[PDB]
Amino acid sequence: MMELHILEHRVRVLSVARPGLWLYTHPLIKLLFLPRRSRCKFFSLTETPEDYTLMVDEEGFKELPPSEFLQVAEATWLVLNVSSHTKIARSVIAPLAEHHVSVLMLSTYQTDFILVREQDLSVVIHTLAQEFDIYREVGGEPVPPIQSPQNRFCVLTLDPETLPAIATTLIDVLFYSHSSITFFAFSLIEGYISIVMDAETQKKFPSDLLLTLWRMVRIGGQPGIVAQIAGPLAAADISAYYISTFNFDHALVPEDGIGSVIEVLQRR
Amino acid sequence: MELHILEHRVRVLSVARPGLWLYTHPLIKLLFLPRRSRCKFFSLTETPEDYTLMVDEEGFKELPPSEFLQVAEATWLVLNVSSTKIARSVIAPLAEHHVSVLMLSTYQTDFILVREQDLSVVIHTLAQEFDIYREVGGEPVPVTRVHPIQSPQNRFCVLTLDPETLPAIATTLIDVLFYSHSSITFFAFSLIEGYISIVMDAETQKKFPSDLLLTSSSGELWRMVRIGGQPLGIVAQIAGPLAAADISAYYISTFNFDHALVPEDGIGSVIEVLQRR
Repeated sequence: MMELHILEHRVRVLSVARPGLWLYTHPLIKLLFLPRRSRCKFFSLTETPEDYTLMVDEEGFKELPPSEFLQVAEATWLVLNVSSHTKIARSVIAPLAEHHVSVLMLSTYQTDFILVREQDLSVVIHTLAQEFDIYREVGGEPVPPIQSPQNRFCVLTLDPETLPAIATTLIDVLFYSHSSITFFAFSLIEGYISIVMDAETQKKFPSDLLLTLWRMVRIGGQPGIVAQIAGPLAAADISAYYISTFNFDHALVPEDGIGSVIEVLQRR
Repeated sequence: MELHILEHRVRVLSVARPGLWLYTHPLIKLLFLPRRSRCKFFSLTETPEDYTLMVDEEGFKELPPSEFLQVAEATWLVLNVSSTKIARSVIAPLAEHHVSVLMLSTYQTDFILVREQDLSVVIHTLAQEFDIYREVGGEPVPVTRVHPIQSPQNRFCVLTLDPETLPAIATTLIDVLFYSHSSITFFAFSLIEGYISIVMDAETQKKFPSDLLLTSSSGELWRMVRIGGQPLGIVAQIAGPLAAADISAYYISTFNFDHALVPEDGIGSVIEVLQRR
């Protein structure tokens, strides 16, 4: 009935250490603000107290030199999106984890992306052929146990042609700003802009540009958990935004029920 | 008729093009974030040879070593005449006393950079025609103690800009400076004491938003004369000749060449005077 689409993007996952981020000001800026200079179509940038986790297609990957501040996940990743015409947890990540496949969840303002190794593509088609109808984009056509800080997050989108109006204030946040977690998310994917940022980080930005109450739960290890969270929250389903970084996995649920989401996440 | 010595202590260096990316992070801070730098004198000039950077000591502390970097060993002071014919009354005599100078004409004022080594001589040479002041505690205090010419055909514009609208052009400006690629490629941006001066091409002027860059009655645009040379190791031979014709010009010195910008409809009359000498 429903549909699960596999998209063209060939994503690479990087971890740029914080003290090294500046060595990549030139590349990342090209990917952030200058559409007409990089053919990249999938750009995800996340800031966490451990590092800056990046996800970029192969075309946006040839512009990031290797270095000591930069550790790359040696796997290539494909993108999955559910459509019809968020019950995603129990229908995508529980069958996935049951066969011990790891998934990187990246929910955005527009859609939710499930990232999988390409070596594990053979299983997602078989463990799932009968829950959805699986499509694959050929061209532009579809052919068949840890912490939570007190930060209050906003998930905002942005008209692409207004990105310059914030460029500076955005650059300032990422390359020059050094509970109470520092967390930031910016993703330009297929020309769609999504950002997660706390409340007084939005105070930095002008008033009415950021077009549109959340809160963070968090857990993961260095270098399966996303399924634990996803299944613990699908039980008595609530809304959530899942973002996977190099080390941790994050979920953003509304404030009004944060406590409940910590009761279900801790018993499991 | 006043001569002011400003408190700026400027360093002058050259960034080779292959390495400009390595300085995107510091440069951007100096260009767009006037709070995370105590620098208040900043100038960046793109020529075909290299990028030239004139930056005070605070902004100089923001730049890391590199093989693409060539820093002039000397510290420089900035001179300014108060109430662009600085030639016949400053550059000419100082040149007669064998004092090299680095010009930096901006939309707001014309800066004359001299090494502190030469400072004394400068006073010795100009105390008779100007009352020389020095900026102590932010206050102007009276002090008692063989070269061919290149004439590109680009049409340059001299623009200033309201600082409170600089972000609106940021993405464009960055694109022009860090990610781009008879004529020559020449681009000037300077922020000094909160004033922005940009020299641009008209082909480069199309890429920017509308109704932000401000020009001085420029229906007539500008043309460049450019006398070449090697690294920091000659404006007298452009300023003084050009002084005879009482014609005004924007002077800009870079690490390897010297540039004068004259109104366009007189460019020929300028080149004439320049090849006599």
